[PDB]
Amino acid sequence: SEESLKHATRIIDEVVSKFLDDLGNAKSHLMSLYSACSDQKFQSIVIGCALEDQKKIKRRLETLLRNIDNSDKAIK
Amino acid sequence: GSEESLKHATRIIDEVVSKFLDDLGNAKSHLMSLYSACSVDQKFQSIVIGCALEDQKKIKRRLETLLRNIDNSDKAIK
Repeated sequence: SEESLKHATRIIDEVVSKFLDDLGNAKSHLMSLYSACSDQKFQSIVIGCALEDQKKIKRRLETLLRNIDNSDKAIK
Repeated sequence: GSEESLKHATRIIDEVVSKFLDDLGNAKSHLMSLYSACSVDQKFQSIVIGCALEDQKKIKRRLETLLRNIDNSDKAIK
């Protein structure tokens, strides 16, 4: 029993840690795109956009980062 | 050009978000799989069977809590 507990916990801990890793990549991927405004192929696409649309893009990235921060926060 | 650049830049963000939602979906299906092994995955179900009955409930409960939390991670993405 004592050993089984730690085993089941390990199996669950892996699924969660993996999810948190994926949550971490999307977050850094989102940050790299953001700094590409405020990563390399995105930056080059951003300049071809009109300033108004560059404002929207940045804003969207900001909002997304807040959203994914709440996603991380959801995992207690 | 500008509205075309919009579309290009917009779908690159969409793909990053989309890959995250798929990753979230995979965590959810994997937790659901382990949970219905309590409520199938033999390897996990066997490990739990060996758990003290009380410990079993704790495990099942963590799974329920994680599946609830993950649903909140999901809804957080607008």
